[PDB]
Amino acid sequence: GIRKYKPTTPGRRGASVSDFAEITRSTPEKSLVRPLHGKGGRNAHGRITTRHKGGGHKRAYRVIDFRRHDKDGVNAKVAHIEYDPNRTANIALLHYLDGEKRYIIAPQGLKQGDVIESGANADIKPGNNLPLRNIPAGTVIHAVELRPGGGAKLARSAGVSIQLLGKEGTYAALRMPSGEIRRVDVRCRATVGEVGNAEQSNINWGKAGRMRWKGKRPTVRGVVMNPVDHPHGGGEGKTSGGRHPVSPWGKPEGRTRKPNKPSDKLIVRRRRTGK
Amino acid sequence: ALTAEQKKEILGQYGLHDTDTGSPEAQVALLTKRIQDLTEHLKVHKHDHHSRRGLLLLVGRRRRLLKYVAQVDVARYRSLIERLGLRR
Amino acid sequence: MRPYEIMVILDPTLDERTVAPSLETFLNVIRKDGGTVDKVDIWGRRRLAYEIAKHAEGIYAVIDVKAEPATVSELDRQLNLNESVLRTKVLRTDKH
RNA sequence: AUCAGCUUGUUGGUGGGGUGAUGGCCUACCAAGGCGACGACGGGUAGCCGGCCUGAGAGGGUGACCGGCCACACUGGGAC
RNA sequence: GGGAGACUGGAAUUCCUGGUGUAGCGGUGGAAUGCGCAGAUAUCAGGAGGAACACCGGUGGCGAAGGCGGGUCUCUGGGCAGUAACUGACGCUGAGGAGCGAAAGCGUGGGGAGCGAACAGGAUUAGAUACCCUGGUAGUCCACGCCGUAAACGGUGGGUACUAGGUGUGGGUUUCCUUCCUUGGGAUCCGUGCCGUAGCUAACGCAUUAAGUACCCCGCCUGGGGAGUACGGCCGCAAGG
RNA sequence: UCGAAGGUGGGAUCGGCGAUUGGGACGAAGUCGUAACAAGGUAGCCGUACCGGAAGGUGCGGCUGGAUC
RNA sequence: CGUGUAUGUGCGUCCAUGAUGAAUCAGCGGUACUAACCAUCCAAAACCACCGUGACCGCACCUUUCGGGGUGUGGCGUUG
RNA sequence: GGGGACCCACAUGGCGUGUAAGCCUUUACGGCCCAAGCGUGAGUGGGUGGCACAAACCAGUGAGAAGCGACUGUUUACUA
Ligand SMILES: [Mg+2]
Ligand SMILES: [Mg+2]
Ligand SMILES: [Mg+2]
Ligand SMILES: [Mg+2]
Ligand SMILES: [Mg+2]
Ligand SMILES: [Mg+2]
Ligand SMILES: [Mg+2]
Ligand SMILES: [Mg+2]
Ligand SMILES: [Mg+2]
Ligand SMILES: [Mg+2]
Ligand SMILES: [Mg+2]
Ligand SMILES: [Mg+2]
Ligand SMILES: [Mg+2]
Ligand SMILES: [Mg+2]
Ligand SMILES: [Mg+2]
Ligand SMILES: [Mg+2]
Ligand SMILES: [Mg+2]
Ligand SMILES: [Mg+2]
Ligand SMILES: [Mg+2]
Ligand SMILES: [Mg+2]
Ligand SMILES: [Mg+2]
Ligand SMILES: [Mg+2]
Ligand SMILES: [Mg+2]
Ligand SMILES: [Mg+2]
Ligand SMILES: [Mg+2]
Ligand SMILES: [Mg+2]
Ligand SMILES: [Mg+2]
Ligand SMILES: [Mg+2]
Ligand SMILES: [Mg+2]
Ligand SMILES: [Mg+2]
Ligand SMILES: [Mg+2]
Ligand SMILES: [Mg+2]
Ligand SMILES: [Mg+2]
Ligand SMILES: [Mg+2]
Ligand SMILES: [Mg+2]
Ligand SMILES: [Mg+2]
Ligand SMILES: [Mg+2]
Ligand SMILES: [Mg+2]
Ligand SMILES: [Mg+2]
Ligand SMILES: [Mg+2]
Ligand SMILES: [Mg+2]
Ligand SMILES: [Mg+2]
Ligand SMILES: [Mg+2]
Ligand SMILES: [Mg+2]
Ligand SMILES: [Mg+2]
Ligand SMILES: [Mg+2]
Ligand SMILES: [Mg+2]
Ligand SMILES: [Mg+2]
Ligand SMILES: [Mg+2]
Ligand SMILES: [Mg+2]
Ligand SMILES: [Mg+2]
Ligand SMILES: [Mg+2]
Ligand SMILES: [Mg+2]
Ligand SMILES: [Mg+2]
Ligand SMILES: [Mg+2]
Ligand SMILES: [Mg+2]
Ligand SMILES: [Mg+2]
Ligand SMILES: [Mg+2]
Ligand SMILES: [Mg+2]
Ligand SMILES: [Mg+2]
Ligand SMILES: [Mg+2]
Ligand SMILES: [Mg+2]
Ligand SMILES: [Mg+2]
Ligand SMILES: [Mg+2]
Ligand SMILES: [Mg+2]
Ligand SMILES: [Mg+2]
Ligand SMILES: [Mg+2]
Ligand SMILES: [Mg+2]
Ligand SMILES: [Mg+2]
Ligand SMILES: [Mg+2]
Ligand SMILES: [Mg+2]
Ligand SMILES: [Mg+2]
Ligand SMILES: [Mg+2]
Ligand SMILES: [Mg+2]
Ligand SMILES: [Mg+2]
Ligand SMILES: [Mg+2]
Ligand SMILES: [Mg+2]
Ligand SMILES: [Mg+2]
Ligand SMILES: [Mg+2]
Ligand SMILES: [Mg+2]
Ligand SMILES: [Mg+2]
Ligand SMILES: [Mg+2]
Repeated sequence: GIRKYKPTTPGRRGASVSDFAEITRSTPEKSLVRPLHGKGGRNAHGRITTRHKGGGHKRAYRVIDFRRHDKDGVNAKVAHIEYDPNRTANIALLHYLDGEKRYIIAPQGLKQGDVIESGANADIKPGNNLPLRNIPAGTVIHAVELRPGGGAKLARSAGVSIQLLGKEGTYAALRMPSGEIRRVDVRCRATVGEVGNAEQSNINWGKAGRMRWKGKRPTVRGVVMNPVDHPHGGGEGKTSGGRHPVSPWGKPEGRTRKPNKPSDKLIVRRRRTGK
Repeated sequence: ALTAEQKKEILGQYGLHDTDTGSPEAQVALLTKRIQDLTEHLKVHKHDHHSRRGLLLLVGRRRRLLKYVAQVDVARYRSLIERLGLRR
Repeated sequence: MRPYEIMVILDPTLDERTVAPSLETFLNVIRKDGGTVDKVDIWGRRRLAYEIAKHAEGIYAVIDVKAEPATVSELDRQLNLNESVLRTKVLRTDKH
């Protein structure tokens, strides 16, 4: 759950963490690890592509079976629900009957011992990936794909995931966490159940070291920025810039969504906030 | 709530004889089985205050019965508490 | 091991003959688990009070069940998942 | 209790000194407890009693005089 | 309708989408701020989301008290009648202590249809920082914690024994006119309304569900303000208690 | 060794005073007001939160020590 | 670490022991293709009885001086 | 605020280590203890010297208020 840390030092007074009692193994599988490195917020070209992030704690990579489609009709027990920091959620390894173990996203309330099926015959216990032909309308879903068989991309937020609304014709309607409705094929791949670590939103950061570890760099406010560096720069004292806030990269607040996407016709309306 | 099968099993198995039912031994046995079972239930169901009232009432009743057993005979009290494995 | 009353309403798009195989296949899970006893009677094609699921009529089937709460809950979970069924419930035949 | 914990010779035993007399009265060595909500330790007031006044009684108030003790002798100590 | 979790239903409001359909719709003691001519109101079809369950529903049931009611499942407490098998002084109340607790309020993270403090306008008045109208932010909903106060009333602590009745309701045992249908008649215990003796009370009034006549223990009061306030102590992150 | 007086240093209690401020009561009489007592012209009161020179107003929940029908 | 000598343990290809395994002909899953039997619920081609009366034919009363119209019954027909 | 140096006694004391030897066995590069040997702090008494016994070097000044900034952090290399 959530465990709050006692104030031993003035720095870690407010630090509270979601204790990971949901851990079973501590040393990740060495076979599936691929060579990875912190890119430092920089491309191969050497320029800093995005500031406020980079540096920190070098970490490893592991392949997740996001698009599980190659093998079907075989069951798998939950091997060990381990901790992968490269995601907000957790990964629970599976012993499939063919002996080919792949990592998958651990759904909410998953504990070691449940049997998971991936295919048409799969039931409604969480972790079962199956096309929309075999799912009731109205069930909460996660790790949702966009086409019948091109790899799953969406619905992997910890705690709130996409909810299926209804099927009409050959197009299916999906409700977004933002409260929006997206039209998607009735043959895409989607799983059942919410994603775990819902209590992760109750994490309290704590200090700056954790944050350089996590990746982000300290944020430099524009009002003290130099005027050449930023439109908010300059001033003798504290000033807001004398104009509406603007990213120093030229454009102010506003529309950024370029229309006319191939899935733009597959969207009914855009998000509305604070209702 | 206990039903006929296990309840008659308990009353006989902790009974002094095959006919007596209201003996303090059988009474404490029924109270203990009830409290462990329904405490297991309340480990899942948290905010059942109306049932925690039953917990407290049955526990005070139990405490009175155990006090009576200790008063009437130390040996039987010790035998009962040792056979059920509790603290007091 | 308590007597239960269940009624199932099916979509009228299915013919009357298929109901019996469908219901017996549905309740085979209880038949094979607890060694239970059942009774089945059928009457359908009644005009509904209002539109339900954009439908105007249906078929009624009532079964008397002497089984386990786990078994009846399993039947409910397996059956309400079906799309051809509309509305179902389970009650207690005894005092409670 | 608009005072909840107090105490370290403090508590208990043994061995020594001590005093007219027993005794942590004093010393050494052993153990950790005694007193505590049937009001401890703290705070304010005040010499106690036979008596006096009041009240049918219960009770309340009080310690003039006398008398039975207690404590002091400008303040604090000590000893022959 | 005792409590908790889950699943599920319909009506209604609002919003969105698409027809039809035209210059008004909403409003009060009267009118104007409000939305319309960019197509409102009205009305039909569909969808979305949130809250709460009209009739049954009552001076009726349960719970110790706050309180509790759309169905379904799951688990569970309390109470009642008969047989009376068994335990054989285990009973009662309970200072300090501990647990539950209307609404509002606070933190975190979600939800948020309707309603609605605060705040804007429009209206009345000499005057409105109100009563009225149009809007609507907390809150009202959910989960975890908190505060622990109400005219928290039956303004009456609990338990036991005794003391005339009449009239309704609910639950269960029996017996007899006996159709053996019948609130038929009778006996019994529990709960809950109304009116009434003796009695008590200063009076209103209570009257077997006592404020009657007693027993056991517990809290509270000693003229009105000051004042349920200052200081001190305890709890609470704070409001505060 | 003990030992009264004296001096070092910080904690409690009793206090006395202290600019100014907060609150209360008594004066008598004046302005601002209509609060409550009759359905006091918005039924009252209680708990609570917000608001306003002021009595008060509103929201939510509770009682009738509320009158008609 | 890396190249060679050859003798000693010593092994099959060209003999053949072992372990097995697999691509061929002849039919069956009381389940249960097709005329029924026993038990149960409902109703399409309206028979009997009552009631409501699109509309029609009218008997008696009320109503404006008579007219419209309203009230009870009969003969069907059944908006239903 | 108190003690801190040296010597003696308590003390052939306590502690660690561990030989000979002893105990044992799945017998070995084996477990238990361990006289002897080695190392060893701590305290209480008695006495002694100096002005001064953490005497050298090394090695926090403390307390009371109020302003800003929550704190650790980074910067005007070469005036802050
Ligand atoms: Mg912090
Ligand atoms: Mg990798
Ligand atoms: Mg280049
Ligand atoms: Mg950034
Ligand atoms: Mg680096
Ligand atoms: Mg993580
Ligand atoms: Mg910034
Ligand atoms: Mg700057
Ligand atoms: Mg510029
Ligand atoms: Mg530059
Ligand atoms: Mg500047
Ligand atoms: Mg300036
Ligand atoms: Mg802007
Ligand atoms: Mg959106
Ligand atoms: Mg029960
Ligand atoms: Mg002695
Ligand atoms: Mg002696
Ligand atoms: Mg002595
Ligand atoms: Mg001695
Ligand atoms: Mg006397
Ligand atoms: Mg008297
Ligand atoms: Mg008297
Ligand atoms: Mg006296
Ligand atoms: Mg004398
Ligand atoms: Mg004497
Ligand atoms: Mg003297
Ligand atoms: Mg003296
Ligand atoms: Mg719950
Ligand atoms: Mg429309
Ligand atoms: Mg509409
Ligand atoms: Mg909403
Ligand atoms: Mg007997
Ligand atoms: Mg009792
Ligand atoms: Mg008691
Ligand atoms: Mg008691
Ligand atoms: Mg007490
Ligand atoms: Mg008490
Ligand atoms: Mg508690
Ligand atoms: Mg608590
Ligand atoms: Mg509320
Ligand atoms: Mg609340
Ligand atoms: Mg607040
Ligand atoms: Mg909160
Ligand atoms: Mg929030
Ligand atoms: Mg509103
Ligand atoms: Mg309002
Ligand atoms: Mg505005
Ligand atoms: Mg206003
Ligand atoms: Mg009170
Ligand atoms: Mg109440
Ligand atoms: Mg009471
Ligand atoms: Mg009583
Ligand atoms: Mg009675
Ligand atoms: Mg009388
Ligand atoms: Mg009288
Ligand atoms: Mg009476
Ligand atoms: Mg009574
Ligand atoms: Mg009285
Ligand atoms: Mg006053
Ligand atoms: Mg008072
Ligand atoms: Mg104080
Ligand atoms: Mg003072
Ligand atoms: Mg002063
Ligand atoms: Mg005046
Ligand atoms: Mg008034
Ligand atoms: Mg007025
Ligand atoms: Mg009023
Ligand atoms: Mg009022
Ligand atoms: Mg109030
Ligand atoms: Mg208001
Ligand atoms: Mg209210
Ligand atoms: Mg009154
Ligand atoms: Mg050795
Ligand atoms: Mg040996
Ligand atoms: Mg051995
Ligand atoms: Mg010297
Ligand atoms: Mg620093
Ligand atoms: Mg810094
Ligand atoms: Mg620099
Ligand atoms: Mg510089
Ligand atoms: Mg520099
Ligand atoms: Mg400088």
